[PDB]
Amino acid sequence: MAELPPGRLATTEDYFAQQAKQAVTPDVMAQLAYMNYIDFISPFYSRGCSFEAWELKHTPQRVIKYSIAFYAYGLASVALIDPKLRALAGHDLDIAVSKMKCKRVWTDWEEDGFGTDPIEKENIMYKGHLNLMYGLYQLVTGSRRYEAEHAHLTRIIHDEIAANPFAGIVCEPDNYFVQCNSVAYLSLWVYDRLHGTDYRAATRAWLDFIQKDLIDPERGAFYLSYHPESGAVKPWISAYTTAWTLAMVHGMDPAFSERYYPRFKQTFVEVYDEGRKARVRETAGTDDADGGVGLASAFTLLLAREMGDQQLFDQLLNHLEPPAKPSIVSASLRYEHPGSLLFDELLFLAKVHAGFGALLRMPPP
Amino acid sequence: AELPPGRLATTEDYFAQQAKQAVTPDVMAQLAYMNYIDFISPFYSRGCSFEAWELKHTPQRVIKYSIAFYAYGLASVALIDPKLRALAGHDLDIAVSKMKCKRVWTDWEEDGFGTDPIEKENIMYKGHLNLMYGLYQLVTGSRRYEAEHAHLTRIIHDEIAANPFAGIVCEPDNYFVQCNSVAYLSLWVYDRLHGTDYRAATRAWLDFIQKDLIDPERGAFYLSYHPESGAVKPWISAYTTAWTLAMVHGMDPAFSERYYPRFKQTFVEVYDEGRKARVRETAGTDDADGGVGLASAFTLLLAREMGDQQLFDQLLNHLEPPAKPSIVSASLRYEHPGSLLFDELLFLAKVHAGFGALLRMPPPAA
Amino acid sequence: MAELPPGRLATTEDYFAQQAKQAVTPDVMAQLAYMNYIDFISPFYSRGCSFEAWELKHTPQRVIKYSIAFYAYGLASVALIDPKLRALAGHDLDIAVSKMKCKRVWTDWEEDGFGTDPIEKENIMYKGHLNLMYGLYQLVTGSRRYEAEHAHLTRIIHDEIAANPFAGIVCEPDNYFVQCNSVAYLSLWVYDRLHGTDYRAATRAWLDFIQKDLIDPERGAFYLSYHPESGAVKPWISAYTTAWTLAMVHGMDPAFSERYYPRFKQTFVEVYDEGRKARVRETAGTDDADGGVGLASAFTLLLAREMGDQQLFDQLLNHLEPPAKPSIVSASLRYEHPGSLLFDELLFLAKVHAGFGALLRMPPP
Amino acid sequence: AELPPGRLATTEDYFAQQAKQAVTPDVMAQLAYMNYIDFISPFYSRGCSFEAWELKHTPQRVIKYSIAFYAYGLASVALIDPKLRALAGHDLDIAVSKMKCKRVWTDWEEDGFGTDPIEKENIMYKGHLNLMYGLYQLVTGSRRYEAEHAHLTRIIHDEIAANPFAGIVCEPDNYFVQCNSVAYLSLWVYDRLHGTDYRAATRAWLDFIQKDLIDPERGAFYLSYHPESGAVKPWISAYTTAWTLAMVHGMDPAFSERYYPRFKQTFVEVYDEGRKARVRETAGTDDADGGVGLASAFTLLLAREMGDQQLFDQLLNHLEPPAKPSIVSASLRYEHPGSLLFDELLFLAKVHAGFGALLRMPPP
Amino acid sequence: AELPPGRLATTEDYFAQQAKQAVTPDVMAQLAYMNYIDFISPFYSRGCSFEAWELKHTPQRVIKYSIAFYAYGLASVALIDPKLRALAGHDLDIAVSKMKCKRVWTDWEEDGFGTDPIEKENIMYKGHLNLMYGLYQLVTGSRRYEAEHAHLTRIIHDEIAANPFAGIVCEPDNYFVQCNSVAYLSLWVYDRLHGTDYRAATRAWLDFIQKDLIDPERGAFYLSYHPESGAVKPWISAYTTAWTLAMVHGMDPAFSERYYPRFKQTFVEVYDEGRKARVRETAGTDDADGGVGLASAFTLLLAREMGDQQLFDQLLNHLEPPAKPSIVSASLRYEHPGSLLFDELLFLAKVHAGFGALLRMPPP
Repeated sequence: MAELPPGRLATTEDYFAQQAKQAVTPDVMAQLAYMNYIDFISPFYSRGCSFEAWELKHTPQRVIKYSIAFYAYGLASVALIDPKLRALAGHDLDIAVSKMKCKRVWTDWEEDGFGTDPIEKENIMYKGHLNLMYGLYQLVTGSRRYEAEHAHLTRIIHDEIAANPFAGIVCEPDNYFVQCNSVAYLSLWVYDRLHGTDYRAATRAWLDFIQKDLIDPERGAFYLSYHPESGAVKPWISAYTTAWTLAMVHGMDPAFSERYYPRFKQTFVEVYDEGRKARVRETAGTDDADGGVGLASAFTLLLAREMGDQQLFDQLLNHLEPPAKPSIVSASLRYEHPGSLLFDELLFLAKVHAGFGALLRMPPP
Repeated sequence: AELPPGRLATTEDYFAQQAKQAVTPDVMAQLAYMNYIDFISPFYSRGCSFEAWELKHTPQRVIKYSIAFYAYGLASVALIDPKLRALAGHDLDIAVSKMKCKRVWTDWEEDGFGTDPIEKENIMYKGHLNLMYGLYQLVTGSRRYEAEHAHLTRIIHDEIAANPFAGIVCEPDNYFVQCNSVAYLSLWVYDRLHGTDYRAATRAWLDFIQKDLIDPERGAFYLSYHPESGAVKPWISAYTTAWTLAMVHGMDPAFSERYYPRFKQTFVEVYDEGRKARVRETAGTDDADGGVGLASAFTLLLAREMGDQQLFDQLLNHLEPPAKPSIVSASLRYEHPGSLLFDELLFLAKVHAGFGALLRMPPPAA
Repeated sequence: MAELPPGRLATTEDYFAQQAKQAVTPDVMAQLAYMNYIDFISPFYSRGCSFEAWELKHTPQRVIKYSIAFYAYGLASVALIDPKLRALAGHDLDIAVSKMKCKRVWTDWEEDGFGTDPIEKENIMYKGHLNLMYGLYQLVTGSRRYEAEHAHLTRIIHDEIAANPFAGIVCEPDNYFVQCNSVAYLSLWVYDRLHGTDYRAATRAWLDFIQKDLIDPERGAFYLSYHPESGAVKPWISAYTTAWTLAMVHGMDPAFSERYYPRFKQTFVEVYDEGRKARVRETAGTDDADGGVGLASAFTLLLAREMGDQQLFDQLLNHLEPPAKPSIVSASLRYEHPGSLLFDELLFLAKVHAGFGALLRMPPP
Repeated sequence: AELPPGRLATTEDYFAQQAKQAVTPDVMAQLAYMNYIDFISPFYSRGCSFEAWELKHTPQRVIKYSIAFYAYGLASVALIDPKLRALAGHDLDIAVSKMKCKRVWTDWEEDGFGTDPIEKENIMYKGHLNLMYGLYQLVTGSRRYEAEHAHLTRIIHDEIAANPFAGIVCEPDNYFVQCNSVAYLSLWVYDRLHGTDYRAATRAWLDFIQKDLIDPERGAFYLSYHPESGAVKPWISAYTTAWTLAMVHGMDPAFSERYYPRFKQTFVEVYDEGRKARVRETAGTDDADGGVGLASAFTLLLAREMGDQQLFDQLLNHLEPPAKPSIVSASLRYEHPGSLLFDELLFLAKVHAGFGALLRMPPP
Repeated sequence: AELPPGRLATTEDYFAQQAKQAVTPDVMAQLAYMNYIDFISPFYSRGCSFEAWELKHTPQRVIKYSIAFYAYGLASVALIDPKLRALAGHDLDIAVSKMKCKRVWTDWEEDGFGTDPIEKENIMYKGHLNLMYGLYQLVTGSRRYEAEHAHLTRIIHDEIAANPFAGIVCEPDNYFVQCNSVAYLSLWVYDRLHGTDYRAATRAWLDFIQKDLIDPERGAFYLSYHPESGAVKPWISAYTTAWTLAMVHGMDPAFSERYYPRFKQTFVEVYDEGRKARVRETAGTDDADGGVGLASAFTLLLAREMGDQQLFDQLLNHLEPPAKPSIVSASLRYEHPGSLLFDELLFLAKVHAGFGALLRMPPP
């Protein structure tokens, strides 16, 4: 739409036209100012192991790795939208990779008793994001700064997939999550684009595996998790799990996500306020929106963008953004009432997202 | 059945779960609380993370009992719905892993009783762990913990055999009948899995606890026994008795059937025109749920174990409505839990198939 | 007594008749339930170095040793009142002795810089109580569990008395308190009753010494303290000091305490409310009750019991107990407004106290 | 000549201090705050005691800037009143001592950048320290710190000469023109004391910062430069520009005179019938004093440096009255400081004799 | 003599204590506060326990001054009532023991000045300790601390003799006349006990402090002197002057008699129809008791030392009533202490026999 809805900073048409116009909207620029502007307390102020920005937002330790990654994913799309901001996006992605390696980000791995080395085995929730971030950094910048580490981590991931009886890698020992795997497989596509390798060949077996006990094909929704030791699949379907997984799979096998997307919307998406708004139920057998981790609507905003669904994108942003009370003060964006974890991260990402397939094809600098 | 005010499901519905091979929607919503949300759900991972217990303000000393009572409920879920048996098995694997984390047993070292929580005494911890090793193996058929199970069972057997009294202490010189009842039940479960006769020690135990440790006329156990002095604390305890009679009912049904009616006459107050009941913790008071505040919750478990639907209904009418349950996004929460171990013990009482039925759990499907 | 005064749990007559009836009053039983009943948080739950019960009452670290001792003194009288509770009293005294040895109880000695070993020398405020507790444990139980430690500590006390130029032992270096010595000398009488020794022979020289510069004979009151290095006697008389000292001396030399008791009462005791109540001034030259450490009235309740003064006992308990708002919930005693440190301890002790002389003569089990 | 509402002294009185060879009574009361009360005054002792900064709630990262800006004010006090020169010398000795305390530079180690705060990078710290070594020696004539001054000056010179860009980074890969301006000014002060030519590197620096780091039309520097990417953050910064133009004016007056009018057009909002002014931090906003909230305070310093009495008066009318100054027992306090570094930067702006005049400070 | 409103005892009653050989009931109640309650009274034990100071919220840096001022009062109690001399002796033994506890001197190490608080400098601590060693021995006749007294006296003598200025610094490069006055008085007390001539250094000190460190017309000392710069802080200080004149009166009575009237004209404000007085801390203010807030309390001590009953009465009428004294169970408490060291300095002023009379204390 071309009318600016109440409480919105920019029209859905304006977000979707950023790449064609080769310019980010003023509110996306103001988000980049929040990310970059103020000495010491802006999240992308320095490469150092300083986390003041996350302390001030009250980001739980366990969520910092996801905040960095989702910022990195948005920055990669900024590089594609405006050539003039590509160097800034490159710089922020360098900081994102540096910070991602700080102990504060991965310390949960050691503290839970799972090991002293966060990449050695398992922990795909951390090293999948890191591996995708190594790739996106190199696609944006053309820099080999992290290539040695990228080559190493890609091979650890490939070897661990090849050694497992199920297709993919666990997070915690004996905890398999389709959304964390989707990140790891996408990281192999990005490595292959940079290097001419075939690590992505493992994707087919993965897409076959997740379509057995891990999906409800009729509802177009993934079960919460799989636990190889017992073979248990948790018997609840998850909207945020499905929205995130379908978004990233759309970059590797578009037809897979196109098949399930309509069913996903029928299963979880509630349209309300005379068609102006939408909100997403987290699981089946409830009328409640945004239960569980409270991210169903925010990840569905990303999925709508990935699938080019302007009507659902507009409805979700009308639900999410106005109540959060955005303001631009000194050309910098802030939300008075962020409604969820990872709020400014996922709204930023959804506003700029060029598609995972378009990031794979990023032309060089 | 009529659904009483503030109740989620009828007593008829709870008692029919096993026959219908399905848990009630509120039991399913409790399993969602236990399993659903990343990082903060109690059964999210095997790791030594206790966020779920931090959020409920569980005292450190109570974490081991929370895990155990959840494990006991999960074992009945496995028996009720074969479709949830693999999930119950997975949760019990996590329960055993978490039970071994230092945060659970650290009180043993901090009180100055020793660095090894299994070596001797501390039956309050290792009794639960040993019963959980057994129930995990009954539900799953997995030998993951069998080496540790074989070891712990023999430490327990040896310590019983070496003591001049029948059983094992908690703290040095503190003997509790309820903590022993867990340890003896663990021997029955090991025997069912292995064809051994560790349970043969049970007769001598039942004889011992019926001397100075029970008031047979009131059907009630004294608080504790202290071998050094031979002192028995002169107060009878309802929560002690309800828990002990529930677990003994699985080993010697006649023992618990003998005392159950006297127990109810001694402690149970029926009120609100017969619709409700609440349990006095000791003699010589009108006050309900004194002491640790668990008399009513453990009596709800005993009522379920004894198949007493009328008392079960009365106790749940007392316990659940004021705690203000709600189901949000298919997950159960209580706004005002009335006691420690509240969601744990209401979960357990709602699903409990009987300790004898858990002993006889048929093996899993392939 | 016969009439139950307002806010009282039991008549004075009922407290004084406990031994004759061979039963504690229901409120004494409810105090024993507070002491024994609830898992982990009751003070006599376990032998371990756990002090939850004292944390919950906000007992200052320095006072924990006195709380344990005064509970132990009450438990010894319970053993004498009801043979059926003697085993329970024995068990609680075993716990009292175990806890008394925990570093949390004596840590003040090291932290003040006075030494790493709390029994080696001085510190009679700690080791006097411990030595009396060793003895009372053995009188109640017949157990030799602590006899090796009892034999050792008794000899350290005897040797330190014999080596000092003044009769007795200091607390802090150069701080002499008659009340702390009275505990040490009583411990020697208890050791002698158990062992047939004559350590108590040192008592006569002590009673001679304290009647010189340490007492005001006209007022029947002890000065606060004596300081051997300077020879200074603090020029203030102390009611709590005197009440405690006269109570324990009455068990060793009844005539000494009988001589001073009437003058003590004239000096410090204020009868009020038409003869129904009494409250005790802590020092001379004031109208104010219960100044200083605020224990004058509570220790005088103990002295009244020791001296068999039912009228003063009744008046003091009418002053102390009603405002503290006792209630019995689930057969366990609690005070909403304890008026002082060591409140439930000293009210328990005064209610059961059979006399220090009667504890010395406790028949075996 | 007329004292504006809520002001302690006229703009005329501040500008006349050096001619009259006396600080205004409120500047004297600021020096009393800095020196008077046992233990809690910021210049009480050389020791690594930071009570004064704890009481003002100074963030750890800002203590180094508070010390430096106090030191810069003390150097002008020395030039204004010969009778206070010995006191200014003493305070500058304490400023240098405290600047070396771990509490001041600990951020360098804790961020993971290294154990030695002088060795390389970190120009935000060692540029201020090097300028403070110089100003101490100019005021006092003392060689107390000369060995350290000679060493630090050579580290700075060598690091400039080794870099492919003109200057030195703060954090690794973070280049700030304002932090460099301090380092280069420190080389001019070392040269004045020693007859050396370290300042020769300034020309190449002024050429470099006029390429990608400035918008010449708006007279405004970009936030920062990042050598690894070559990225320049695409936002202009008023506090960055005001501080940089103030210090550059002492090295190349023409540079700052060229950009100053464009700077004012870009950022300065005159209000209240011409009586007041407040400074926007960046482009595309109406909001004053965004970001670190120091645009107006640094512009007060720039106005003083450029001899702009009208803008100085307007900014002080905006900054000082709402902060509610009072003098109690001849000591200045602000009830409502409007920013970090508030009493520091108002002190400095009130006394500032010009960076060029500090370079030419005659001996005692 | 009429008892003024809110007062515990008349000025006549305080001044008559020595003649009557009895402390007033309120001084006895202060001694009860100091000695009575187990564990929490300041003079309960020799141990390194500071509960009494925790309960009064005494800042760590002030504990050494609280102990010393209590000790100075206790020495006068010994002189007033022979019956309390042994109690005063006992309290002074505790004062010396506590003064040596790390909690009292830890600021020296934590500021980075050294691990040994007596070795050099730090006259603010070791001056008080040395005077306390002497007063303990005068009151008691005990040699308990003489070995340490002989040692510390020689460290002080040697450090004076090695310095180019007359006296010893506190913090490195911080010279305070009030802290020196304590050190020099300690040498007079050592000489009285031992027949030595350490006090011979006093004349050169009195000559030195009368140059740049005093305004002789106003009878007021400057805040501090800083040997490295030679700077004298340009503010005069009433509490600095009152304390220094009080202790100097014991060594050179004429010195303090010359400046006392000028001191009063400079700083003392008489108010409430002549019934009250309050002391301005510095020049160029109407505000009373600025800075550390002790001008009026130290002037109460100076009035007592100089035998000025009219000023003593006026100051105590200002200080004591608003602090709301009460005596509960024969022990003194103040609901609203108006300053640091409140009960300490009011106790000392009420008993103070004069520093000269303490020097001449006859043996037991």
